[PDB]
Amino acid sequence: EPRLILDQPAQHDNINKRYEIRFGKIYLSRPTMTEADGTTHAMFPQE
Amino acid sequence: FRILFRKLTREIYRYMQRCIETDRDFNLNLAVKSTTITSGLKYSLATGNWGE
Amino acid sequence: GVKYTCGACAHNFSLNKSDPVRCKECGHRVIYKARTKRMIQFDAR
Amino acid sequence: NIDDGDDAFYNARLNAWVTKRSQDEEEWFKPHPTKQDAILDDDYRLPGDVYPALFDYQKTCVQWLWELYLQKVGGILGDEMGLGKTVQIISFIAGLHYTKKLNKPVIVVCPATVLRQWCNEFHRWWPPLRVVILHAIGESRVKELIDSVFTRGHVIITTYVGLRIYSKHLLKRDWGYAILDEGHKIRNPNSDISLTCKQLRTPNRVILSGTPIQNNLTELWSLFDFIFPGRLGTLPVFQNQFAIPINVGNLQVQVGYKCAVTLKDLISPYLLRRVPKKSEMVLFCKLTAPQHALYEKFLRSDELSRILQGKRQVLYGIDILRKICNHPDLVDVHAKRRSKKDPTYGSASKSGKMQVVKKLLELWKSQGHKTLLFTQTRQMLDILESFLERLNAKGAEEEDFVPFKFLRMDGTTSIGVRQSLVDVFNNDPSYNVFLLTTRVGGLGVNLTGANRVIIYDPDWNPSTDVQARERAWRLGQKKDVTIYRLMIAGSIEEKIYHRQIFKQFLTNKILKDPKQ
RNA sequence: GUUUUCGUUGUUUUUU
Ligand SMILES: [Mg+2]
Ligand SMILES: [Zn+2]
Repeated sequence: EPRLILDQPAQHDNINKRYEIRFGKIYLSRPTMTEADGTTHAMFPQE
Repeated sequence: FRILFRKLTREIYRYMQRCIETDRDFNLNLAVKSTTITSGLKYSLATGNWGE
Repeated sequence: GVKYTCGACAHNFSLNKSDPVRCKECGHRVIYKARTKRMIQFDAR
Repeated sequence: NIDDGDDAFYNARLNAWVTKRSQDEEEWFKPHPTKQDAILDDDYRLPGDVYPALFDYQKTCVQWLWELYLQKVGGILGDEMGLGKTVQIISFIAGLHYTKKLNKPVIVVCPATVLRQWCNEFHRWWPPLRVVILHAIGESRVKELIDSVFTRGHVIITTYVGLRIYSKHLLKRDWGYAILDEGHKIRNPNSDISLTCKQLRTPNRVILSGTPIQNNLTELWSLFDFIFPGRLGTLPVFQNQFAIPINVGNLQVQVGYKCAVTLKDLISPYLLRRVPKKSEMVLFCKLTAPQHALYEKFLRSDELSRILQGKRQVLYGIDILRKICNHPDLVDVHAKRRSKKDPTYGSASKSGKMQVVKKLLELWKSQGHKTLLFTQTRQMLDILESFLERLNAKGAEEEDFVPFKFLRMDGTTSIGVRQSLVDVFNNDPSYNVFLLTTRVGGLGVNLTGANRVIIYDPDWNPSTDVQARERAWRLGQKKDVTIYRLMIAGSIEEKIYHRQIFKQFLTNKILKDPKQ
């Protein structure tokens, strides 16, 4: 469902203030485990 | 993922209504509760129940 | 006394209760308590 | 221990003052030995002892006090810091005691840091006034103290923690003139403040504090309640009248303008108002990459939403996001376990502010500028103390340098130390820098030695920073004073700083121009 | 100091 629409039908004279958000492409990242002290490292299954 | 994402697309609506009336300079990085698709999978794979 | 050894970098060392789990040179948080040099006796049967 | 708990102490001072003045009734009622008394009207003639010793502001303020006394009730006497408030009040009290118009004991409430001070001006300006502090001296013992504390006793002193130690036999009997030297420990209603304070039985009610309004007009209403019985209205009335309109605000201004000037005219004759250079440089540093990582990690977590929905308070989620801005190493679970026994807990350049700390402080270290380092937490003091000890080590190992010589003061130390350290900074060419943690420090400590000031973390109260700057910007400071604000851009520091600016506007359009 | 202090829900797999 790639369509997300909002509106403010009233005034702004009369108007459809149309907040409209369109979806797009996804992103895939390589495993990285991001330690809790900012010492981010790429994660290995053994670890 | 269908289930969890169908409860993902909607929390954008249920936050861009409380701010649309203020029409603030919404960050848009705070209405996206990203742990939406973490916990359903965690519970399904950990407890064993495929749902919520 | 209580000696410690790193993951695979072979760093040998010793933490105390003042520092977090972190191999001091390699920066490896998978550390291992170094084995005791103490003798263990067996029955060979 | 100057006091009049035992009548012997009273008698000695009384005799000494009688002999001093000498060269039917209570002798002091006679005029000055060499001049006359100042008769303002029939019921008020100030003794010649103190009347010419006052000056313009002081004289007209005692005049204001007498005007309120005649008009009955009282007012919140608050002006610029220490503008002869004590002198004015005691001179006025001596004025009423002089004309025999004091027919009932006077009560004065003061902090525990000025208890002996408040008894001192009584002793020195007006020895005829007897005085009794609310302590072991001035459970039966306090009852024999009560014996003849109303007839013999003239003025009773109380610490504003000590009333609820002996309130059983204080709030019962009637009272005359009432003084409270505390305008920031009353604030808004609904507290132990109202429980032990506003139950006093006397129209005469005066508060001595130049900073009554720092948070909101609810504090204004609660402070007006103590002096006057409600010339404005009830708390619901006070709110529904002008609370929202002032905040939101044309459509607000003009109606709001009149509704506010009405309040200004209603409360203006119930509280007096009187008021080198300074440089305010604010640096906007950025969050470091390890800081941004820990910022996003905490940013997207269950605990924040859990706080938002209501099971917890936002006060514990903005204290931890300020915990990371000071430096990354403060959001650790082992904080106490490595604070002072792990020399890597502090570190440098990870906070995003060490560099603008190292550079800025070393630009004065060789320049010899006594500067003020300011925090709010004693936990960050550990980090800035490890950092400065490492700086000391580096400087001492090499040459052509000088020890940094810091010190830390807080609630952990004792009330006895105070002035000593407060002094060792002014009167020593060494001891260049010292952290202060501007909550404990700012009660009036004299640190005119400082010329530079560093603000590290923004606070919540917009007022706590003015005393901080006043720790080096005292009245008539010897040399120019500068302020360097630390501010992490794109963080909660932005929101707080804008909030503090809005708060400054609040007290800068209510009292300056309601059209803003 | 004789004496002396652990538990459950749910889930899976099991055992002639
Ligand atoms: Mg069987
Ligand atoms: Zn290692």
